[PDB]
Amino acid sequence: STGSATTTPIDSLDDAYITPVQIGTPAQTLNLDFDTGSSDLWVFSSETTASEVDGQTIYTPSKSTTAKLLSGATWSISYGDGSSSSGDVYTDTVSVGGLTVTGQAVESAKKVSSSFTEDSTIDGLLGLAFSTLNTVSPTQQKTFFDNAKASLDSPVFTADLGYHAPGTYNFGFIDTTAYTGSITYTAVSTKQGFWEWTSTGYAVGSGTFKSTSIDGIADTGTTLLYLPATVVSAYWAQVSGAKSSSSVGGYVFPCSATLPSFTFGVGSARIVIPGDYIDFGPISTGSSSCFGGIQSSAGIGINIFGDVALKAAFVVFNGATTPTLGFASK
Ligand SMILES: N=C(N)SCc1ccc(Cl)cc1
Repeated sequence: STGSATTTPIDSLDDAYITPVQIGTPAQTLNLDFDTGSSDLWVFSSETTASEVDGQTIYTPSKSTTAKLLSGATWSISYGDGSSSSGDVYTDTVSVGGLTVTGQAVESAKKVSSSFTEDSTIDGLLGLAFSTLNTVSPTQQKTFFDNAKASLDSPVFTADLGYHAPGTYNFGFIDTTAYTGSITYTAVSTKQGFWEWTSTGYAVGSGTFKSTSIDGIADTGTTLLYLPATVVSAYWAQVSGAKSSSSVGGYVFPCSATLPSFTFGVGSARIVIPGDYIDFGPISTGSSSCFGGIQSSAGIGINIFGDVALKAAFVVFNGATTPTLGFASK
């Protein structure tokens, strides 16, 4: 089997991407944030505290003839921004782009934090990291990909995120028309539960490439590119007027600037992030100070190749017995 679904930015800044997902019988379609940095599939639901729902589409398990309460199971998760959610668990039929999994754990939110409430466009998350990170207790549950894998034509999924435009998540096949040149594959460590890999270096604009190992995660659920302070300082030093602002919480730059590109290495290959991809717009409405899309990972504890980086590539998440990651230009 295979599946193919369009993913769409939630706003004009590409702050996140949503992908329609069919849950239950008859289908209830929710728009979920596909997140290769976590491993829970959770949804706003009929059980979510009413004051914490503001415009989201909810899953109502009582209206699904295939829903079954997973007795005794609960879940609770936090995210990199400090947002969180928790609840109980059903199993139900879940389909993404024509690919169906029966008995998928669907984690129903009883509580969500304010940042989820405030985002009317995201009805929940669909985790695509390794199932070892799944938070269901007392019996850990498998991700959608992990459940689908044995049925797939090939044990892979691909992320093809758009810049200010829709893109695609494919399951079970590599669309050879979706990228240019060749796909360069690189080793993955699953030891921390993430798609963790090592970039071979970077360049700023038309500058020379610096060969240096940068260990980080391929994370579709993170908006920006978080890299070591040395690398980030080198980037922003090429933008007149750019500075790190403690009050704003990162690097900002004059909105009148033309940003340089940023290149990262994947083995001997190079992915070029155009400068425009690094502009996240005014820090507040009407401001001439703009927020940068490359930020320091110091204090996070890990480097994160988020959407800013991933959207510049066609990315293969290879879930073979020994997982790997593939990157191609597009
Ligand atoms: N994508 C997610 N759900 S969390 C990404 C993340 C952020 C920080 C650290 Cl330390 C690890 C992972």
